[PDB]
Order: sequence, then structure tokens, then C-alpha cells
Amino acid sequence: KASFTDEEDEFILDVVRKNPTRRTTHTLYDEISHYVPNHTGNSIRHRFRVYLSKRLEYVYEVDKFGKLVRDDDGNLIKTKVLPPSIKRKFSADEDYTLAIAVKKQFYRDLFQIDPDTGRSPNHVPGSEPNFAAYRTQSRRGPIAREFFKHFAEEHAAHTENAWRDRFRKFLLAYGIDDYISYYEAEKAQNREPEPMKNLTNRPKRPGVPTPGNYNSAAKRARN
DNA sequence: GAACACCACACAACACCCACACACCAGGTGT
DNA sequence: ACCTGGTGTGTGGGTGTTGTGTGGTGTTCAC
Ligand SMILES: [Ca+2]
Repeated sequence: KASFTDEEDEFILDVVRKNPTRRTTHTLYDEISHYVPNHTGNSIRHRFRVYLSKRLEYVYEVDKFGKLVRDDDGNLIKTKVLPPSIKRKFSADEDYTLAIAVKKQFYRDLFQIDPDTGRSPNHVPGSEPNFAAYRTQSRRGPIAREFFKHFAEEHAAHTENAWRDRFRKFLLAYGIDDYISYYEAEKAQNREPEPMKNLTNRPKRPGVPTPGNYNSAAKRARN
């Protein structure tokens, strides 16, 4: 083991203010390790998180793409506000938005009608299966790429792929109907609905070292 | 009543965890 | 020509194990 000097501590902080988006990463602290000999990505990251995060004070403002802003006179801008990190959490409002969107697509496909309307004649206005009562049941697609592109176009918080993998690994897991039924129920019971969690079923990949462990056992960059 | 070595832990250092956001691809079906 | 299941990957937010920087406790020293 090796002790952290104030020289190193203040150098960790100067990297983080210069790479704000990466504050919660593992790779960023693995990058500093290459500049502070005797210290690992793990140690550097725990050190920041535990004893140094509280001394952030300011960060430098960056762009969306997502480093780094300068004024007209080529100087850095000190900011007291964090920019988005790399990954965005899924919310209950987002999970419900997607369910409804898919329950709507599924409705548009199965009946060729589209709510809150009629047809996309005949045939008695209001006869339309509709909609609140319509249950997706066993249905899991087809969904064109058009869907998740348009959906992410309208709802920017998450990307096309981000959205599809939620629908895939979470929505289809819990059930399109079950989440609509759940979310609406919590609201009814004056409770605040929670995004669905703990549904990551993936077959065992032994081998493939645990991620988020940048140790002295590489480290060892040789670059 | 300063001064000098030996033995604790407690806390600091560094390891390791894992579910999932966001990602890209092959194979089947489609055509 | 495209839906869709298989699966890489490292983030976000922790937690587990372990080596060491001071302090606390106790003997072979001038005054
Ligand atoms: Ca009608």
C-alpha cells in the first residue's frame, strides 16, 4: 500500500473538473493512474469518491459532445453545476411513456384504427375496440426501426438502442399490460410508481473479469 | 520528565462487485 | 432488407479485504 499526498489529491480534482461527465466512471481514474505512479484506478477512484468529491467546489463547463467550453478570449469557465454523466437512469414516467407508446402501436397494427381517433365507410363512430380495455396479451411485436427512432426523436432522455433494450429486457419481461396496470394503481393509491428494476436475466459468463476493477494487475499499460 | 523504540488496531488504500444503459451483430425470414 | 434475439461493455453506485500512520501503554535513563 501507498499514501496519498495533497499534490496527488489536488491533481485528481483538476482532472475531474476538466472531465466532469466522467466523474462516476472507472476508466477516468484508470487514466490518472498512468500519471500518478504508485496508485491504482481503484485507489484513485475510492479516494476521489470518499475524501475528495466533497472538495469539488467548481468544475469546468463542457459541451454536449462532451468536452470542453472556452470563452471568446480562450479561457476556461468555472461552473457550480454538473453536466450530465455518461448513462441516464430510467424513470417510472419514462417506463409508462414507452408502455403506452407500444400499447398504441400494437393497437394501430391489430385494428388499423389509432386512438384518440377513428381509422388510419361505415362503421358506426365509437365501435372501435378502444383501448384502455385493450390488452396486449401475448403480443411482443413486430416493431419497425421507425418506432424506436421516432420514439427517441420525441423522447430524447434515452437513445434509440437504449429505448429498444428497455422495451426488450424490462417491458417485455414485466409485461406491457402489467406495468400499465401497476403505474396506474400506484397513482390511484396516491403512491408514486417506481421504474421496473432487477430484471436483467443474462446466461452466466464465467471468465470475462468483473468490470470496474482497474488494479495494479493492469494498470500495467506498457504505453 | 524527556526520549526511544515495539505493538496496536482504526482508518486509509486498493480489490472487487453487478445490474443494466447503451451498444452492435448474425441468423432467419422475406422478398 | 429488416426484424429480432444473442451478447459486449464499462458505468453508477456501491461494498469487501487488507497493509500501515499515528497513538497509546509500558521499562534498566539524568536530575
Ligand atoms: Ca369511429
